[PDB]
Amino acid sequence: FQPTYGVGYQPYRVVVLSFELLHAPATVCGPKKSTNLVKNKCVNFNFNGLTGTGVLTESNKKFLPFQQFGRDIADTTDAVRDPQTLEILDITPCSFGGVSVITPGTNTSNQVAVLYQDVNCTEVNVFQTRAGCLIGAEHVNNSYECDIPIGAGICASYQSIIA
Amino acid sequence: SALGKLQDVVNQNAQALNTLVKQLSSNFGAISSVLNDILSRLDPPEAEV
Amino acid sequence: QCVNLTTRTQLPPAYTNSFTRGVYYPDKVFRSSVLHSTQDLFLPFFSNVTWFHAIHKRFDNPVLPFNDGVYFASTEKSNIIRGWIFGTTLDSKTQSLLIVNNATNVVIKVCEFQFCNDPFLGVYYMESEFRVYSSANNCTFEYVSQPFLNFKNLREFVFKNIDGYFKIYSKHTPINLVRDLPQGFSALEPLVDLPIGINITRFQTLLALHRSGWTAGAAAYYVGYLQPRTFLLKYNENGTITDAVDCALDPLSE
Amino acid sequence: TKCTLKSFTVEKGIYQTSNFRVQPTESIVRFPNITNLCPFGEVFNATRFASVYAWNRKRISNCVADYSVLYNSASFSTFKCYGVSPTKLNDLCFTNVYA
Ligand SMILES: *[C@@H]1O[C@H](CO)[C@@H](O[C@@H]2O[C@H](CO)[C@@H](O)[C@H](O)[C@H]2NC(C)=O)[C@H](O)[C@H]1NC(C)=O
Ligand SMILES: *[C@@H]1O[C@H](CO)[C@@H](O)[C@H](O)[C@H]1NC(C)=O
Ligand SMILES: *[C@@H]1O[C@H](CO)[C@@H](O)[C@H](O)[C@H]1NC(C)=O
Ligand SMILES: *[C@@H]1O[C@H](CO)[C@@H](O)[C@H](O)[C@H]1NC(C)=O
Ligand SMILES: *[C@@H]1O[C@H](CO)[C@@H](O)[C@H](O)[C@H]1NC(C)=O
Ligand SMILES: *[C@@H]1O[C@H](CO)[C@@H](O)[C@H](O)[C@H]1NC(C)=O
Ligand SMILES: *[C@@H]1O[C@H](CO)[C@@H](O)[C@H](O)[C@H]1NC(C)=O
Ligand SMILES: *[C@@H]1O[C@H](CO)[C@@H](O)[C@H](O)[C@H]1NC(C)=O
Repeated sequence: FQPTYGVGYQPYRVVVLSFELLHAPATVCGPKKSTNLVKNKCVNFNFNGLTGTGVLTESNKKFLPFQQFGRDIADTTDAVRDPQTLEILDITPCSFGGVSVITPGTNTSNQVAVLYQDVNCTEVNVFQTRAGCLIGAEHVNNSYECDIPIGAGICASYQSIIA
Repeated sequence: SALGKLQDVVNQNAQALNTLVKQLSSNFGAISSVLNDILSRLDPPEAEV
Repeated sequence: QCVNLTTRTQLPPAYTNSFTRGVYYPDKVFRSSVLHSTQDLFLPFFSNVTWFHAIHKRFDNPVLPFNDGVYFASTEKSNIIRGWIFGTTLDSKTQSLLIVNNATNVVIKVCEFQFCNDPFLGVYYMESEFRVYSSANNCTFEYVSQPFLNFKNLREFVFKNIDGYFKIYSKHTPINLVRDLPQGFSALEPLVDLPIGINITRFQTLLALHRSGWTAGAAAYYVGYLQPRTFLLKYNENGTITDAVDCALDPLSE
Repeated sequence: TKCTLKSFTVEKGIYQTSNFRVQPTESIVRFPNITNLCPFGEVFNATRFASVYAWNRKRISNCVADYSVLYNSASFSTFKCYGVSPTKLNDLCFTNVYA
């Protein structure tokens, strides 16, 4: 080898990578991509192969350092540890509630009110009951006989629709 | 055990609800109990089965 | 290099009670204040666990069948037990797993070792005697890790080899009992999940000599075997396993 | 409600009609810190290489390999992947690599 050589006689360093895959567990992988953690939103989470959909909030549950996920009685993952920063997050299902329609007779009126059962009013004439969030009914301080039952001591009537 | 009659009703209702949620973890002879695993692992002609 | 040790005293191995030892965490899942039933490879409660001694002249290194899983208990002081040997034929015909902790660092190797009939370590009174294997031809896996390690230490280990995954569960307990296993509860945390993918049917533990012939330091270890069964595990408010129930021991626990 | 009760007239009362579900807004795929990269610098940027009759072999295993710092490197005159697509190397997982 001289430096005055032409191309084709110059030295060439060659590395041959042979990826072989025996049925032992695989330990050579690429870089696992990660994205910024977004909290308090219904997102699809994928934590170390455990996937799902939920709202990831801060947790007061103190995990032991070898443990990663958390399960309730019904064996559903409700707690998890973030692998980047060792913090505990309580997965909560993206909120679901019954949508009930409170109406008088259509001979009487076409006005309706909507009850979102077990749903807070901040994430859906808006009134918060223990039965749920009631939209379209004017809450009054007067007490009457129950006409249309809502629940938890709340009843609706037509006079507009009042609750 | 004075109020056992109400407690039996409460325990039976909670146990029925608990068993109903425990039935979601069974695959019933399928390859997995998770729908998302089936949708991610298989083509729709076997996934429908 | 191999050396036959010919100054042993003939004595049958002993047997004793497992009590409520051999429990480990079945998975990586935190559970709080709940009772969870698991069907795994577990060590039975109050089972017949085999007892081997190292005392001076007793030097117990036999070679035992692995079965479906191994519970190893060590009532240890001054670190005589250094590692383990796993394989099927323990020669160059098959491939064998070697676990050692010498005076510096913890070494995990998967090679085709030509093992000695009597392999051991040796400390001169400094550690300067290594007689484990005579050759190592085809090495497919190496892993260098952190140090794992009156009797003062209880070292409990559980080795499983399932689906090519070799699980080491470990627990260190400060004890002050002289002779036998302590009676109590201590859950074994998972230590190493090891990707070997080889057949293991027979194992042999490694002891260390003391030179000043040779002298055996005071140590004692216990070998038990895992069987598939169900335990009912109790998880407290801090998520630590404090109690367990063997469902097939007696009708009360059933 | 008219569609649920199958009638054009609805009597007075409360009628449960549907279900309100919040919907997914993002995908979050947090993974551990990308640590213990494979020592390709000790193979490619080695001071002394071997001859071809006594070629060196390094068994790259038990590590994670960033292949796209090689495929995006300007230095290599020839980069020919035969059994595998080049950009798909960061996704496929192999038992071990021989260099
Ligand atoms: C230590 O003792 C063992 C048991 O006898 C020896 O193993 C045998 O060695 C003879 C020597 O030729 C062989 O023919 C046998 O086949 C060996 N047995 C087995 C099961 O392999 C061992 O060699 C002794 N160690 C030393 C250093 O002599
Ligand atoms: C343990 O086994 C030995 C023989 O293997 C037997 O003599 C002994 O009685 C057994 N111990 C118990 C508690 O069953
Ligand atoms: C312990 O074993 C390793 C691997 O064989 C070796 O590198 C190290 O030097 C050994 N330590 C001593 C003190 O011999
Ligand atoms: C194992 O080692 C022997 C001798 O060292 C050699 O002939 C054989 O090819 C090796 N096999 C493998 C798969 O490396
Ligand atoms: C493992 O080894 C044992 C005994 O050597 C043998 O009976 C068994 O078939 C082997 N299993 C496999 C999967 O090679
Ligand atoms: C749980 O931990 C708290 C402190 O975090 C401690 O006060 C309490 O005693 C612990 N309980 C048990 C059963 O370990
Ligand atoms: C990951 O990196 C962050 C910042 O770079 C650090 O705070 C965190 O401790 C790291 N986690 C691990 C497991 O190294
Ligand atoms: C060799 O070093 C150069 C400059 O430091 C770098 O750009 C290149 O990626 C290195 N090659 C490797 C790491 O294979």
